[PDB]
Amino acid sequence: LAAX
Amino acid sequence: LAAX
Amino acid sequence: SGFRKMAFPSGKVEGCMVQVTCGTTTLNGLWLDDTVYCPRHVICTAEDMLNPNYEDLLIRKSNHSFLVQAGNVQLRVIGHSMQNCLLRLKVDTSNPKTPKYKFVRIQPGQTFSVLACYNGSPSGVYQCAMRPNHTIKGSFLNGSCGSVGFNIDYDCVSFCYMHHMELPTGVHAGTDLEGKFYGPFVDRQTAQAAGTDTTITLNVLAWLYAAVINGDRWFLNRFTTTLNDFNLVAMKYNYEPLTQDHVDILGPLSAQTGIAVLDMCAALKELLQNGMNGRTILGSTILEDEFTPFDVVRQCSGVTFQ
Amino acid sequence: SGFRKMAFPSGKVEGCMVQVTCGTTTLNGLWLDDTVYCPRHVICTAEDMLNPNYEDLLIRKSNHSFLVQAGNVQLRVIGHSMQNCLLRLKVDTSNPKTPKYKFVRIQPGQTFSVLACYNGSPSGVYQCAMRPNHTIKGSFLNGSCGSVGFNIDYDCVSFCYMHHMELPTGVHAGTDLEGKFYGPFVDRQTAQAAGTDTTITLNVLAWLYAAVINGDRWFLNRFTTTLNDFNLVAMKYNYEPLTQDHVDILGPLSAQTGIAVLDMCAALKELLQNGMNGRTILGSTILEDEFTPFDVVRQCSGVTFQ
Repeated sequence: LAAX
Repeated sequence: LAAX
Repeated sequence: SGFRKMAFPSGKVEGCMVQVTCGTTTLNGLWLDDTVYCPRHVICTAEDMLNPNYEDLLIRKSNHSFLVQAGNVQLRVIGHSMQNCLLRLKVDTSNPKTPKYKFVRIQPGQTFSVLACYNGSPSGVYQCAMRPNHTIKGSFLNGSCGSVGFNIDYDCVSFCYMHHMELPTGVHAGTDLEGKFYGPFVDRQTAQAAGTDTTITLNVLAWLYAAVINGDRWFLNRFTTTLNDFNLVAMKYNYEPLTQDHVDILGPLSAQTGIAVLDMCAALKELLQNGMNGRTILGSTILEDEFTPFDVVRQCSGVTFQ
Repeated sequence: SGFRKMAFPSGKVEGCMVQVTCGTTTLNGLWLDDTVYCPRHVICTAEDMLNPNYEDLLIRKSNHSFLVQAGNVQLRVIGHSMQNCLLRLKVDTSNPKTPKYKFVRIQPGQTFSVLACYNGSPSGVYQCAMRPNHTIKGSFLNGSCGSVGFNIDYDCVSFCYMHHMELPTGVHAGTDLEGKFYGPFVDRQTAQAAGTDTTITLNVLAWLYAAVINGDRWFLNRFTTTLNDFNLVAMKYNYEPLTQDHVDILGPLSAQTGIAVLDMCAALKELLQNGMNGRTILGSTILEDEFTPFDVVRQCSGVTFQ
């Protein structure tokens, strides 16, 4: 669920 | 077997 | 002959890709005319992502807070505003490689090409579909944020996606080029997850037409179905319901092969109930749903192998 | 995360594509510096294709027998020679968009990106592998001849394929950029057919590593195998035999995951004997063989999801  |  | 997941040629988009750094965060931005678009979370650190206030974080930034690099050339930021989940950075130079373009919001089920970039340098290109649950099954590593999705009509690039995040399932979420997200997702690190997905019926159907245009009829049958009796089957197999509008769109493909849409729907209905077992369609062991009717017309011959 | 068939970005190649017409035949040519490469059968009509003599057909041509068009600009041919199954056309202008390049001959099992073109205008991009039988499973319509395949390292384009023909199975054959064909095929319309194909073992293995790097271990087992006992299984399932050199190449992937190559070979051996049944690997229902070890390293994280 990480911002990339 | 056609040239394209 | 043959049938492949095919991307648009990426060069018009490649000449638009830049690098945007704020503080210690670096990602990709899209450079058109005198503007560079990127994810607003470029102004965020790891700890702000948990609960960021972007209005408050942004007002603490100046124009020189942002470094934009195009190749080995530094662009000077001379204006900045927030638009939804994007930043718009004004720069001292118009991109001379700016193509003819549009910003479009794509609908679920539609496909686009992604140009994956790291550090503003394009690294690969692939095709994918907007899923019914508003995610894409992409391939993205750390630093891919601000990578864009697009389609190309004539020489006009229609940009439709900018990359923002990856969900815990390994699938991807982001925004149109107005900074509005696809689906119920937000650019903060919270418990949020893909909703339940469904198979894109229209696409499966189109790709069965593709099979016929290329010369395969094995999965056809002597039956027909009502739109409603198909959907009772569809829904038990987790396909989207088919609508008269989807039946309509399939008109040209129907006309090229001489197979009535509801007759192809009976053919699908039978594939769902009976499986394929050992047999393939267009090389595939499974029913494929990432080609639109448009993708099939574009790629296939206009002349059926009867 | 995610794993996709990914093409190189196509813009360096796009700016090299032209149209070549001789008489009534039109196809694509590749324009580097002051040369344009294309299939020699551009000098052929339908009836000559049955039994052409290219030396005899060519000597009957002048420089102005050939029309080269780059966008809406006519290039003037000022020299021409035949090289194997290619024509080299000298033109009055060097391509100013010429990238750094090399001509390479690709080996069976290796992959490359194809930029499919019609009338010298790029229309799509996809990835494929040179099959053990020297064919590619491409997607090509009438007019795609002279479309090229390539890989990109840093900013150097390595061209490895030019498209010539389609065989009766729907798969494709062509040449390196020296005009030498891949496989036993010839540029005349005769009874010639793909030889029997085999699965690329090295690639399947690599893609099992890819699965592990992305976080899946379900297909692993407590067993190991000798190189020779694996090949007795391989050969019954129509896989290429694995060699110590292939075992070697898998070193970096082996080192990243902590799985010994012959241990992954036992894992494969068991997948062949027992099937997957209901289960998928990297989204796939079947064992995939169109990613090299190199394709996996390039696309995957350097950090395993342990």
